[PDB]
Amino acid sequence: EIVLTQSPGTLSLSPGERATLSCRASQSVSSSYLAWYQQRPGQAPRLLIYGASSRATGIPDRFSGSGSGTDFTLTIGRLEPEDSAVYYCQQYGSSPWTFGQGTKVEIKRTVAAPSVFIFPPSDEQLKSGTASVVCLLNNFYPREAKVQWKVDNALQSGNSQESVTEQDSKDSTYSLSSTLTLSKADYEKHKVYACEVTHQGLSSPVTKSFNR
Amino acid sequence: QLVQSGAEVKKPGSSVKVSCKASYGITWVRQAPGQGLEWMGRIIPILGISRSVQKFQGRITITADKSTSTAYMDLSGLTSDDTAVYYCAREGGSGYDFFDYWGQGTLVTVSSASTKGPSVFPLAPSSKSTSGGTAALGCLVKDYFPEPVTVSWNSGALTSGVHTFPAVLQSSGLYSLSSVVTVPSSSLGTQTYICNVNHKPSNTKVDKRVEPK
Amino acid sequence: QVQLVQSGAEVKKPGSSVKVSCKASGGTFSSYGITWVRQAPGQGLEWMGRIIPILGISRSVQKFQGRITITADKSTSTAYMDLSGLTSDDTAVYYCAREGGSGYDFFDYWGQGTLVTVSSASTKGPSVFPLAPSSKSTSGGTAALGCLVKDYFPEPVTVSTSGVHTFPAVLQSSGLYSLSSVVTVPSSSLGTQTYICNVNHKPSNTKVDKRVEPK
Repeated sequence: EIVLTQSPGTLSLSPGERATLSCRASQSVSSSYLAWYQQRPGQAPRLLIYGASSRATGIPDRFSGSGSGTDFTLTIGRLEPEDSAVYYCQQYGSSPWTFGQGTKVEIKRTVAAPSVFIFPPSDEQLKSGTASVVCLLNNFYPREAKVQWKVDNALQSGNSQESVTEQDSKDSTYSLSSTLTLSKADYEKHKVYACEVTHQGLSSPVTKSFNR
Repeated sequence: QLVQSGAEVKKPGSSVKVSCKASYGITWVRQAPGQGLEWMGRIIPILGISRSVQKFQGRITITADKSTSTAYMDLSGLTSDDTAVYYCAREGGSGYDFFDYWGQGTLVTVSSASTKGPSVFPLAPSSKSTSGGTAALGCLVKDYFPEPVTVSWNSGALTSGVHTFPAVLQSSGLYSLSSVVTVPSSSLGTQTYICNVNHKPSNTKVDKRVEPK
Repeated sequence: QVQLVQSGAEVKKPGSSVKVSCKASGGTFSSYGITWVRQAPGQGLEWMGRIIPILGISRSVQKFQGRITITADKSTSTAYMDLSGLTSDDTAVYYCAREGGSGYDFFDYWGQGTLVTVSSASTKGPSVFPLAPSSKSTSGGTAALGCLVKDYFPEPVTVSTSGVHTFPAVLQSSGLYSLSSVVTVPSSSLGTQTYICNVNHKPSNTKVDKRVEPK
């Protein structure tokens, strides 16, 4: 049993910048008995470093491994956008083998003026249940995007629910899907529905239009 | 490559045999949803030896059938707090017990609420959109309870702009996720008879065609 | 309980000499004979002779008398026959087995066996052949893949433990014969860890290992 600290956590760094990840151990561990792992957005963790010095067979030697006794540091000499992942330092030194809290690397490249689209309800769940409208915000950086629903030119309450996907391995961009489920009957005089987006991207709030 | 089983939905007070098709141990590794990995146990089919962490001891039996070469856990006597994704991973021995190759993973979901079917929802592509680059269309999956539902387009062909959003809890324990794809094939479209969805608990598969309205 | 380990498939020429060596793993030839037992391919066992290293005594069947010498080296505890002056009709698998004495000469523990193949034709090397797993097969249960062994002359050729189906070699147009090895893997995708397909040829002493790829 060894509780262990990690790096600050979320890190914003431009591509081509060195990244340092720390792994202090509350209890002393062997100078070379710790292994740094990397898990991609939605997948199984892949071994990056074993023994705190050696590299896993087929791992590009940007991911240098060092540190001994108490503090172990993983240093990524160059950064590409295919490094955005969660890194865990596991001390297979003691027992039971304690995984690290984990650090998240976010590669800081672009601000991606977003693309806003509406997908207004159609006559398949307007023939059962509760319909739902949706607002897609495809290709945008970073995660600082807020969408508020506008109904018949009147602002809406907190009955939304926004879901944002993780950055793509090559694209390194963040797409969104704010949803407004409604009572299946309530589509009478509310002629127009829209989502208002505020972003680093694009001067204005980019509102939209349904009519139909 | 390590190929596992599929999302068991069990009831608080049940039993789950997660099967990892398997001189190499299998070590199992929990990960509570939105949390950080733990250790759960290790076996070697070559010797039949098994070892378990102290907390999970008296509730877990990790076995393997060396002849047919397939390893299993059996977390009997489990509570609602064990709803987590469980991985199987390859040992290396004594001083080299780092987890080399991993399994895809098998989300166990343990609470006596329900199992509900992926009611697929209208797509309805927007008319006046981009000038050809990205005509966005997506077939939505709402009203289902137990995750997973994988939704590939073109039964796993169109893999170049399939944006999938993580399921978010609705008013009921059910949650919903949305799938979208971008086509340059504006009018007509080549392949538009698409949207395969697989639900591991319900075992219900729905395929629908997209129409520009 | 002494396991008996023998020698390996001598290929000799019609008019030669073969010393089949049965080893008494343990270091211990006790008061225990070695009796040798023929078995022509696809036929029924015979008797060939008996020895006791404890006394050096040997005895042979009448037909095989003047052609066979069965000896043993009690000190290093290893027994041998030496079928000199043999024809083409002695191509058979030969076993070594443990006696019990006078009224109890039933053959308790047996040797693995050593196929002598006697005809002046050739020795040819196990040319291993493509595997090529079928793509669209079972839905995970059995992804069948097998590395074939064709074009070799003298048997045996060990090949490939839970679904290794091996087929007996069958004569081709030439005196050479071919056998096929197949295995079922639950890992259909990438169908990988089977990159051994180790084969051992006792006469040629050629070992070939190949990797399977799903095509």
